[PDB]
Amino acid sequence: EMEKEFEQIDKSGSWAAIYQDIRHEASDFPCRVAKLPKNKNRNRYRDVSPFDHSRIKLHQEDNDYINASLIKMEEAQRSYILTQGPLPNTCGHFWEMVWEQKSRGVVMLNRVMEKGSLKCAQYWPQKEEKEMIFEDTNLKLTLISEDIKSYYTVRQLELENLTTQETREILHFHYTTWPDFGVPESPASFLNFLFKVRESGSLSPEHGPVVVHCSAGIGRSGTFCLADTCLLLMDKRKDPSSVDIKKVLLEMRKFRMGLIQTADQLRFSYLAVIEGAKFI
Repeated sequence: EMEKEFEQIDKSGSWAAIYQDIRHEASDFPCRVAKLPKNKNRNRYRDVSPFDHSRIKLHQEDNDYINASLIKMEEAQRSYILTQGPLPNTCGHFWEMVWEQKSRGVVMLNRVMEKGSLKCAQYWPQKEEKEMIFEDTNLKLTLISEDIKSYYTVRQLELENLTTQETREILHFHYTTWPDFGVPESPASFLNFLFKVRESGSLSPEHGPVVVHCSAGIGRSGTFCLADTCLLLMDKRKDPSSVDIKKVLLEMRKFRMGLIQTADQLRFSYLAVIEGAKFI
């Protein structure tokens, strides 16, 4: 298994080296649209910019820009949209994207406040009776139910396109225990959370791609997708030992920057895949 590789990297303390190597080999593509003056206020400071070739376009004539990328994993037959935590002025854009992309699930891998600082806008309603209206994109969002568990919360939301009165159910999967510094000691809670997302149907082909976000510039989202894709490929290939997390990561990195932002995150991703594969 990659477990053999894992222990060998651990032994030589070569996480930094391996991570730097991946960093160096990773794709570099233009983000010209992201860099336009008119979009300055649509980008979260210290977050990555989306590549032009894989950016998600809002269906609007005047400004189609959102900081979001489509990661399309051909062999695994999974797609994910990775995006930044919504800003005060982009929550309407965010939910417009969810509507337009026919997503069923949103996966949030950070708390609204971390390290005493705000990491994203409060972009969903916190009480059933106090819905949100995003006037710029003409959408209404209602909290339908909320189940708080020790390591994550799941919410049912209702998203209404106010133009057509069509309504959809969106599931919000909120992982609430990622530590302020470093990575989780054990991948167990993170894997359980991934399994809860899968069990919901939010990652499945009958729906648009899941929308995943965390904090600015510090990964997490990439770990979630990388883990999910590696595990799927192990189940599908004739030779599961052939699945190389480093190769899967480099393929995903063709679609967005800043998946895996530290050696520790790389290590944690291997740990989640090893433990998850044992479970599956």
